[PDB]
Amino acid sequence: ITSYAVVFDAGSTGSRVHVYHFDQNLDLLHIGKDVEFYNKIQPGLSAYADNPEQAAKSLIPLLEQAENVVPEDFHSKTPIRLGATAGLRLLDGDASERILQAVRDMLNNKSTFNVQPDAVSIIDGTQEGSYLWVTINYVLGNLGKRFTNTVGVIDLGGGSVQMAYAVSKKTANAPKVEDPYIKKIVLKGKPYDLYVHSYLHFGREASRAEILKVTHGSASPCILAGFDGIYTYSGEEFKASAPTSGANFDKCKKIIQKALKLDYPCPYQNCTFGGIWNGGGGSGQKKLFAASSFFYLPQDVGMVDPNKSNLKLRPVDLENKAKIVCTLNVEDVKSAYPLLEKFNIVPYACMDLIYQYELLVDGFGLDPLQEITAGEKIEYQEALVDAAWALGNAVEAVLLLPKFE
Repeated sequence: ITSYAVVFDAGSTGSRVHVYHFDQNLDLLHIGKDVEFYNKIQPGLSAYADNPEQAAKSLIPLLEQAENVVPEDFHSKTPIRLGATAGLRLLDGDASERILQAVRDMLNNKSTFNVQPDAVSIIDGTQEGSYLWVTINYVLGNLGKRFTNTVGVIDLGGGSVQMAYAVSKKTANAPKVEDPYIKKIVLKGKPYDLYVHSYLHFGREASRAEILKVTHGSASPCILAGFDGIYTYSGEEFKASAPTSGANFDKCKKIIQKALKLDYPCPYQNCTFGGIWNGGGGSGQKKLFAASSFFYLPQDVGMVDPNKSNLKLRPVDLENKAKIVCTLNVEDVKSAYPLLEKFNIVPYACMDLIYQYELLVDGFGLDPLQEITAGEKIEYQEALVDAAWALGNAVEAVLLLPKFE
């Protein structure tokens, strides 16, 4: 009548386990007082790059907990899965493939759960965006509805940004091309054609390096007064110093437009930036959930009500915020916004706000008055679910079971 599913998320600093229990209608059942069992260990698999067998061993305590959570009669038919992050790739040689294989071996040797051939993998950009689309539209109860009533998702990660939303069977006329542009997925028996794209270099951290490259060795009006230093990304140094008059919303906005490559010639019917096909827009993209750094930034500059994990905002709200912050210096911003000081990113306050505004409006063609939801978590019943890939991955796994088909 019910099913469990176990999903590990192996991140750069830690590993996490998620256990879910789905009832016969594919609604989550509570486990204790939450809608999942969740626990984390540290460090991550990459701390063990030189010793694959130990990277797998790191996970065993999490595994044993998930084995205790799932009642023994359900173990054989419970799918277990691990998805590793961005950075694991950033390991030397085939350190990363050796780690993934040591994990498969450990799961097959030490777990009683159902290990499928595709159980352990790296979740690339478009896969992540597709899974988040499932996480979010599962939570909101949209799976099985016509694409036009689903919610598109945008995820501003560290290195990349993803956009994913559902389109018509016609639109899916999609150019040939690199990550393909359409991901076909059936959920609750309904086929969706999902437009998906991941933009390398345009995540929150990576974007600062694109921006500071435009001004090469010179001062940048995207940097606040009172900072005169260096930004390092992927081992490259980028001079980050304010001009003598400090940050300037206007000039920084122009630099950002340049950095986005808004003027890159469009080989398709329409484009966002960098020559990327926009997927055609339409109903599937009319309501939106923006995750990760689209929430962290508002959170850090006092836009989110205390102890909330999402908010409603219009892109103009980011622009209005930058208009003020871009007149402030580092001491002002540090004192106003301690979270930015925690994350060592005070100097970039003005840049990060213009970037998000420009990315949403000039880049993705959102109306600057259209409300969207930004969040790190989404409401499900009384609880909060991570606005990330794990749940959507579990949902997909379970929908493959002959019981739930």
